[PDB]
Amino acid sequence: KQFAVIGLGRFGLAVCKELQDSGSQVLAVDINEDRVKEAAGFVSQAIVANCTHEETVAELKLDDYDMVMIAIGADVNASILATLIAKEAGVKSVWVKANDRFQARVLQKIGADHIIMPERDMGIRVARKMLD
Amino acid sequence: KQFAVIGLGRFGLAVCKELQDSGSQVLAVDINEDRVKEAAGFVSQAIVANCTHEETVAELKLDDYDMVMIAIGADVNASILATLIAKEAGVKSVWVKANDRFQARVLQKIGADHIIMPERDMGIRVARKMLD
Amino acid sequence: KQFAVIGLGRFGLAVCKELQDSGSQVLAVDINEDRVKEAAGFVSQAIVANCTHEETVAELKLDDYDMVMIAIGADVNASILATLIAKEAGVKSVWVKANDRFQARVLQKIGADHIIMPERDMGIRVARKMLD
Amino acid sequence: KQFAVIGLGRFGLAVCKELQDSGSQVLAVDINEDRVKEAAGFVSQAIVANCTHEETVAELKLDDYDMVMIAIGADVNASILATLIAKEAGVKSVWVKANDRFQARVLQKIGADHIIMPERDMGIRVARKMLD
Amino acid sequence: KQFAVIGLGRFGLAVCKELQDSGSQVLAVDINEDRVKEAAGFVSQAIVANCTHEETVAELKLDDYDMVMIAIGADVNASILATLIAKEAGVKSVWVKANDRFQARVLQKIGADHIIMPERDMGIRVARKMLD
Amino acid sequence: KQFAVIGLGRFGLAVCKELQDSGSQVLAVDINEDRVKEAAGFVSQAIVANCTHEETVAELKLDDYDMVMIAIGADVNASILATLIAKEAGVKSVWVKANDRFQARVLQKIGADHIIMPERDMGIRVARKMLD
Amino acid sequence: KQFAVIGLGRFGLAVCKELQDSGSQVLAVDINEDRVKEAAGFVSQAIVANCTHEETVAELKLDDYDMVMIAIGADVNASILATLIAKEAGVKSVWVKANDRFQARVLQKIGADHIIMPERDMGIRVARKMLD
Amino acid sequence: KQFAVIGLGRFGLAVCKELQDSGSQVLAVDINEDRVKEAAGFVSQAIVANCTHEETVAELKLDDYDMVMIAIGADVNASILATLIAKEAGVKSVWVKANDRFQARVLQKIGADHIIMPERDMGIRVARKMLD
Ligand SMILES: Nc1ncnc2c1ncn2[C@@H]1O[C@H](COP(=O)(O)OP(=O)(O)O)[C@@H](O)[C@H]1O
Ligand SMILES: Nc1ncnc2c1ncn2[C@@H]1O[C@H](COP(=O)(O)OP(=O)(O)O)[C@@H](O)[C@H]1O
Ligand SMILES: Nc1ncnc2c1ncn2[C@@H]1O[C@H](COP(=O)(O)OP(=O)(O)O)[C@@H](O)[C@H]1O
Ligand SMILES: Nc1ncnc2c1ncn2[C@@H]1O[C@H](COP(=O)(O)OP(=O)(O)O)[C@@H](O)[C@H]1O
Ligand SMILES: Nc1ncnc2c1ncn2[C@@H]1O[C@H](COP(=O)(O)OP(=O)(O)O)[C@@H](O)[C@H]1O
Ligand SMILES: Nc1ncnc2c1ncn2[C@@H]1O[C@H](COP(=O)(O)OP(=O)(O)O)[C@@H](O)[C@H]1O
Ligand SMILES: Nc1ncnc2c1ncn2[C@@H]1O[C@H](COP(=O)(O)OP(=O)(O)O)[C@@H](O)[C@H]1O
Ligand SMILES: Nc1ncnc2c1ncn2[C@@H]1O[C@H](COP(=O)(O)OP(=O)(O)O)[C@@H](O)[C@H]1O
Ligand SMILES: [Mg+2]
Ligand SMILES: [Mg+2]
Ligand SMILES: [Mg+2]
Ligand SMILES: [Mg+2]
Ligand SMILES: [Mg+2]
Ligand SMILES: [Mg+2]
Ligand SMILES: [Mg+2]
Ligand SMILES: [Mg+2]
Repeated sequence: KQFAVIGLGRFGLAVCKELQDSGSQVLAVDINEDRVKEAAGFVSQAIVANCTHEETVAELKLDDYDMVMIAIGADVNASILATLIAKEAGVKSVWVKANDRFQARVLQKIGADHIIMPERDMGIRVARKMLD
Repeated sequence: KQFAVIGLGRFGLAVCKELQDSGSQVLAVDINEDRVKEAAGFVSQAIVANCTHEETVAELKLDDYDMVMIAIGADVNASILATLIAKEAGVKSVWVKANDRFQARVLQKIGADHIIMPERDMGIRVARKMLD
Repeated sequence: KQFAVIGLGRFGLAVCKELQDSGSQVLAVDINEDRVKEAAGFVSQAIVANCTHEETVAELKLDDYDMVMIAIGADVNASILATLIAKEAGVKSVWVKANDRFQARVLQKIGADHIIMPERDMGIRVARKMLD
Repeated sequence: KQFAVIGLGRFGLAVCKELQDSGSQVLAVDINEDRVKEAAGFVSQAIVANCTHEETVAELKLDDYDMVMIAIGADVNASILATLIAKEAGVKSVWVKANDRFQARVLQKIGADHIIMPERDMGIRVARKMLD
Repeated sequence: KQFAVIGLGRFGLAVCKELQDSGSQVLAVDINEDRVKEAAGFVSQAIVANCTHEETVAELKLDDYDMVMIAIGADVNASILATLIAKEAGVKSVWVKANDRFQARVLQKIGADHIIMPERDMGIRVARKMLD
Repeated sequence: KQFAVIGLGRFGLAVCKELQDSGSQVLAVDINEDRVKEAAGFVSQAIVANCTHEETVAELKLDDYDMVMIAIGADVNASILATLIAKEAGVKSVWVKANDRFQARVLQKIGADHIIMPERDMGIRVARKMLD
Repeated sequence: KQFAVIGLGRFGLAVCKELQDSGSQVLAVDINEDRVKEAAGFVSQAIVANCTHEETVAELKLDDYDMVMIAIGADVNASILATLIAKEAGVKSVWVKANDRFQARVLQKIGADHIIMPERDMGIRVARKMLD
Repeated sequence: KQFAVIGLGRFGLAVCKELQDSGSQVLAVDINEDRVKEAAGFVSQAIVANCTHEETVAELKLDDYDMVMIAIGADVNASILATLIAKEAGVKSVWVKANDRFQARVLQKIGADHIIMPERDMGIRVARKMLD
C-alpha cells in the first residue's frame, strides 16, 4: 500500500509512475528540486531532501513505509550510505538499484534485501522475449 | 534460431548468455576486443567488428539472422548508425537499446522494431514486483 | 514570407542575410549569444534558444513559419534532434544541413524535406561552373 | 577540357565525379592513398602525391591543365602553400576552397583567381532556392 | 607483534617501512606486482593478491594477524569491500585509510575500528608543530 | 601569532581550523572562492587571491606573517611557484605540502624550510601508533 | 633609427626593450591592450591596434619606418596576412618571426626579407656557445 | 667534446645538428621515438629514454659527458625534473632551455648552470641585428 522511492532519475521516476497507477501511496524524495517537481504530479507526496543526512531520514519516517527504493545511480557512495542509514532507520524491506557488479557486491553484504541491476536484468528478459 | 547481438556491455552480454543458455546460437559483435574475448567463452561465434560500417555489416551477413539486437549504450550516434545500417542490410527484426526517449523516437523513425529502455522498463517491473 | 533559421554558423547567417535582403522576415535562433547578436543587426527577430528542447520550440511557434532551416553543423545529434522536434511541432517544410551521407539518410528517415550537403553540393556546383 | 583537382575530400571528390560525368579529363591528386583509390574509379588518372612539394608539382606538370582546383580545407597553411606553388609553376587559373574568411582573404591577396567558400556560397544558394 | 598491510601505495609503504624497523612481522599485500616488489625488501613477506576476493582473504589467514591496515585510496569501492571482507574473516581490529569524508562516514558504519584521513590528520599535526 | 595558509583543501582547512582553535590568527588564501567561504566562517581573515602572482603576494604582505603554509596539493607547478614567490617576498619560514618525493627535493632546492608529505608522514605516524 | 614592432609577446617585448635601450624610436603595436600597456613604459609610442586590418596599417605610416618586425606567433594566418599588408603598404624591409617550418616557407615565398625562427636559431647559437 | 642533448624538439635537434656538424659527438635522448629516429641519422648515438627517471639517467651515464643540454620545452615539469636528476647524478655543466622567467628562476635554484630563453634571447639578438 505505502511505498517510498529515493532518487528520481529515469529509473526512479518510472517506479513512481507505475506505483501510482495501482493506487498506492508513494513518497518520492530527491536531492534535486527539478526532479522532485517532475514527480510531484505522479506521487502522493514529493519532497526535496538529502537521504544521506541521517537526521533527515529520521524525520521522514521510512520505518512506517512498507518498502523503500533507493534509486541513486551516478554516485556509488551515496547509494551505499543511504542504504545503511535506511537500515538503522528501521526499514524492514530495502530495495537498492545498482549500476555495477562491484556496487552490487557491497550492497548485498551491507544488508540490502533486493539489488536491482537494470542492464543485467533487462538483458535476461529481452533475451526471453526474443526466444518467445 | 540464430541471433546477432551488437555491443557487449552489461545488457548485450546478459542477452547473449541467456540466448545461448536457452540453446540458441548467438553472434556477439563488438569493437572492444576485451569484451569480445569475454563473450567468446560461451557464444557460438564472436567477432571484433565495427557495425557502423556498411561493408563490415555486409561481411557479417546480418540478413541471415532472424533477430539482431543492437546494445550500444553510451554512443547514441553509433546506436542509430548501427540500426540504420542493419535495416538497410535487410534485417527482418531489429531490437535496439535506447537510453532516453528522444533516442527511442529517432530509432522509431529509423525503423527499429522493438526498442528497450533498460532504466524505465526495469523501473516498471520493479514497481509491479513490489506491488506483488 | 516568414522563415526560421536554426543555427547561425557560416551557412545559417548566409541564408538569413540572403533571405532578409530579399524582403522576407527571418527568425534567427542559436544557443551562442554572440552569433545571435551578430545576426540581430539585420535579422527581423533573433532569439537565443535551445532548439533541441521540445518545450522551447513550442514557445518559438515554428509551426507558424512557412519554412524552417536547421543549420546546426558540428553537433550532429543536435541536428537530428532539432529536425525531429520541428517535425513533431507541425512544421510543413524543414530544410536541414547535413555534413555526411550517413546523417542525411537519418534525416530522411526523420522527415526532413530538403537536405543540403554544403561540401558535396558546392563541389558539384563549382564543377559545373568550371565546365561552362 | 582538361582539369586537375588537388585534395580529394568530400568537396574534391564531388568536383571529380561531376567533372568526369560531364566527360572531361581530370587529374586527382591527394596525399592520402585510400582517398586516391576512392577517386581512381572515376577520374582519368589518380596520383598519390604531396602538392606542397615544389619538385612534385613540377613533375605533375600542372601548367598544361586548363584549371587546377585546390580542395585542401583542414590545414589552411597547406592550402596557401599549394596555391603559391601552383601560381609559381605557371597555372593560368587556380581555384581554391577556403573554409574561413581569414583564409579567403589571404588567398585573395596571394593571387587565387577563384575562392570557394562552400558554407557561405551554399547558404546564399539555399536561401535563393527557399525564396523561389 | 604481527601485522598485515593491504595496499602498497605511498601511505602503505610508509607503514611497512616503519613497522619492520621496530622488529615486528609485516605481511604486505597489493594487487599490483610492481609495488609488491618494492616492499619485498622492506617486509617479512610480500604477496601479490586481490583483497576483494573473498576466498583469497581466507587463504591469507588475516584473522591470525593482530592488526590489518587497508590502504587502498584511489578506488573507494575496493576499500569498502576489502574492509567488509576483512571483518567477515574474523579480524579483530581493522585500520582503513579514507581519502574523503564521505568514504570515512561509510567506513565508520561498516565497522572499521580506526579510520585514517592523511590530509585531515596531518593537517592537525602540522598546525600543532607550528604552534610550538 | 600570525599565520598564512595558502590553499584551502583538506590539509589547508585542517591546519587553519587547528591554528584558529588554538587562539592564533590565520590568513586563508585560495583561488577557489567556494573554499574561501567555509574558511571565512572561522578564519580571522580569508582572501580570494592567486599566490603564484608576484604583485598579488606583495599585496598580501606575507612578509608580516611569522609562518606561511602552502597547501597546494594537486597543482605541483602552483606549489613550486608559490614557494618561490613567498621566498622572494621575504617570509622567514615556509612550510610546504608535497605529494611527491621529487616535488619535495625541488622544494628543498627552492628554499622551503619544512616540507610535509601527508601520505608518507601519516603512514609513519600510523605505524608508530599501531606498534605502541 | 626608427623601427616598428608588431606583436608584443615575449619575443617582441624583448626586441622593443633592446631597441629602445640602444637609443632608437620604436612603435610597439599589439591588439591586446595589456601587452601594449606593458611595453608603453619602454617604447617611444605604444598603440593598441589590429595590424591585420588594412586601413589601420595604412593610417600607421609603416612605410616611413626603416624596419618593421612582425612578432605574431600563435596565429599563423595573422602573421602571413600582416606580412602581406605590410608589404602592400610599401614597407621596404619586413622581418617576420615564424614558429614552424611551413610558416617559414610561406613567409619566404610571400616576400619577407628576414624570417626568424627562435628555437632553431638559438639552437645553433647555444651549440656554438657550448663548442667555444 | 662529448655532449648530451635531452629533448629533440626544434631547439634540441638544432643544437645536435650544429654540435655534430662541428665535429663533436652528441648523444640525443628523447621519449618520442620519431624524433630519436630523425636525429639518429646524423648524431653519434641516439637513445629513446625517459630522463626524469633516476635509474634511466644512471644507465645513460650522463656524468661522463662534459655538457648536458636539456631542451624539454612544452613540459616544464619534465624540464625541472630532468635538471634536478642531471644535477644530482653528477653532471658538471647543465644547460637548460626555459620558456618563461619563472621557470628560469626555479632552474637557477635547482642548479642549472646556463639557462637559455629562446624567445627573449632571439628578441635581443634580432634587435641588435637590426640596429647594425
Ligand atoms: N543524497 C541524495 N539524496 C537524494 N537524492 C539523491 C541523492 N544523491 C543523488 N540523488 C538523486 O538520485 C537520482 C539518481 O540519478 P543518477 O542516475 O545517479 O544520475 P542522473 O540523473 O545523471 O542519471 C538523481 O535524480 C539524483 O538527484
Ligand atoms: N560502432 C560500434 N560497433 C560495434 N560495437 C560498438 C560500437 N560502438 C560501441 N560498441 C560497443 O557497445 C557496447 C556498449 O557499451 P556501454 O553501454 O558504453 O558500456 P556498459 O554497457 O558497460 O554501460 C560497448 O562495449 C562498445 O564496445
Ligand atoms: N541545440 C542547438 N540549438 C540551436 N543552435 C545550435 C544548437 N547546437 C548548435 N547550434 C548552433 O549552430 C551553429 C552552427 O554550428 P557549427 O557548424 O559548429 O558553426 P559553423 O557553421 O560556424 O562552423 C553554431 O553556431 C551553434 O551555435
Ligand atoms: N600537402 C598535400 N598535398 C596533397 N593533398 C593534401 C595535402 N594536404 C592535405 N591534402 C588532402 O586534402 C584533403 C582535404 O580534405 P579535408 O577538407 O581535410 O576533408 P575532411 O575534413 O573530411 O578530412 C585531404 O583529403 C588530404 O588528403
Ligand atoms: N582489490 C585490491 N586488492 C589489493 N590491493 C589493491 C586492490 N585494489 C587496489 N589495491 C592497491 O591499493 C593501492 C592504493 O594505491 P593509491 O595510493 O590509491 O594509488 P595512487 O598512488 O596511484 O593514488 C594501490 O597501489 C593498489 O595496488
Ligand atoms: N595559485 C593558487 N593560489 C592559491 N590557492 C591555490 C592555487 N592553486 C590552487 N590552490 C588551491 O590550493 C588547494 C590545493 O588542494 P587540492 O589538493 O587541490 O585539494 P584537496 O586537498 O581538497 O584534495 C585547493 O583549494 C586549490 O584550489
Ligand atoms: N592582428 C594582430 N594585430 C596586432 N597584434 C596581434 C595580432 N594578432 C596577435 N597579435 C599579438 O601578437 C602577440 C604574439 O602572440 P604569441 O606569439 O602567441 O605570444 P604568446 O604565446 O606570449 O601569446 C600576441 O600577444 C598578440 O597580442
Ligand atoms: N621526460 C622526458 N624525457 C626526455 N625527453 C622529453 C621528456 N619530455 C619531453 N621530452 C621531449 O622534449 C622535446 C621538446 O618538447 P617540445 O618543446 O614540445 O617540442 P618542440 O620543441 O618541437 O615544441 C619533445 O620532443 C619531447 O619529446
Ligand atoms: Mg538518470
Ligand atoms: Mg550497456
Ligand atoms: Mg555552418
Ligand atoms: Mg573532407
Ligand atoms: Mg599512492
Ligand atoms: Mg589537501
Ligand atoms: Mg609569446
Ligand atoms: Mg623546442
